[PDB]
Amino acid sequence: NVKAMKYLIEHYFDNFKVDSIEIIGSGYDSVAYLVNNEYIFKTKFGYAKEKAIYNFLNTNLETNVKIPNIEYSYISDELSILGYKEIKGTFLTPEIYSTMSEEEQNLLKRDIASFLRQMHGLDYTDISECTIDNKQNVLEEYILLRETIYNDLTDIEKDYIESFMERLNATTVFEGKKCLCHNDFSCNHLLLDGNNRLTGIIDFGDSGIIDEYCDFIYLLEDSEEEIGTNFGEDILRMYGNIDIEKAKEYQDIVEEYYPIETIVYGIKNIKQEFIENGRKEIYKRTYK
Ligand SMILES: Nc1nc2c(ncn2[C@@H]2O[C@H](COP(=O)(O)OP(=O)(O)NP(=O)(O)O)[C@@H](O)[C@H]2O)c(=O)[nH]1
Ligand SMILES: [Cl-]
Ligand SMILES: [Mg+2]
Repeated sequence: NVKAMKYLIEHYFDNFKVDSIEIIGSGYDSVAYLVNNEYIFKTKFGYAKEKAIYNFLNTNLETNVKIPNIEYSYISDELSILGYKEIKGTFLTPEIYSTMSEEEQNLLKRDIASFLRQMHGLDYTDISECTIDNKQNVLEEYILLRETIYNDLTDIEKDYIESFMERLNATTVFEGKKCLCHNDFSCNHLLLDGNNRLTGIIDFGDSGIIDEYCDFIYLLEDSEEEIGTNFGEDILRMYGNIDIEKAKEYQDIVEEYYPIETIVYGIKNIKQEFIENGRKEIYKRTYK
C-alpha cells in the first residue's frame, strides 16, 4: 500500500519527494499516511468539502488552536488526496485525562469550549452549501430500508427501527440553532501540547452546517474511548447559552440510531458484514 501511495503522491504533486512513508491511520474506506515525518496525506479511492472547510476555517478562525492547512490536493471521482503538515502533539485519552490535576482539566475544558464557541459563532455564508439536515437524512435512509431489506428483518429488528422513528417524530431537538460544527468531535481528534493544553484539532471531514448540539455528542458519551458525561456537561456549562437537557437528548437519539446507520452503510456499499453487525447490535441493545 505504501509503495502505491508513494508513487501517487510523487505522480500528482510534481516536485514532491517521498523519503519516508508509513500508515498512521485508516478507516473503512480511507487511509492516512505520515510522509517525511512531517506531512499527513489522507487518501481515498467528499474531499472537496473537507478541503473547502479547512480553507474557510484557516481564513476566518482567530485561534491558537491549529487545524489542517491544505498544501496538496488532488480530487477526482476515483481518487482523492489531501496533504498538510502534521500538527504535533499527543491525542487526548481517558488515561491522560485522569493523570491531569483538577486545574489542568478545567483549562482543557475551557480551551475546548472556547474553540467550539468560536467556530459555532462564524458567519457561515461563504460555506453555505455545506448544510446537513440529520433528520431528513434519517428519513431518506429509512425509505431506502423500506425499499431494500426491511421486509426480511425480524420483528425485534423492525420494532427497534419503528420505535426509533416514533421517537424522531416526537423530538424537538432538531429545531434549534444551526451553525458550523466539526461534527466528529471526539477526543481522538484533539491534540495536547506538553502542558496538557489544547494545541490542535483534526479531521473536519464530516463538518458542515448542522445542529449546535452535534459537537457535544462525543463529549457527552459514556464509553471506554471517551472521557465521560461529566466532561461534556462541564464543557456545556462553560460554553453557555445552550440547553443541556436537549444536548443530551440529541446525543441519546444519535446513539439509538447507530445500529440502523451501520445497516444502512452496508446497504449503500453492498457490504453484508455491516448489515449483519447492525442487526446483531439491535439484539444486544434490546437485551440490556
Ligand atoms: N499527530 C497528527 N496525527 C494526525 C494528523 N492528521 C491525521 N492524523 C492521524 O491520522 C489519523 C487519521 O486522520 P483522520 O483525519 O482522522 O482520518 P479519517 O479518514 O477522517 N478517519 P475517521 O473519520 O474515521 O477519524 C488520525 O486518527 C491521527 O492518528 C495531524 O495533524 N497530526
Ligand atoms: Cl444480515
Ligand atoms: Mg474523519
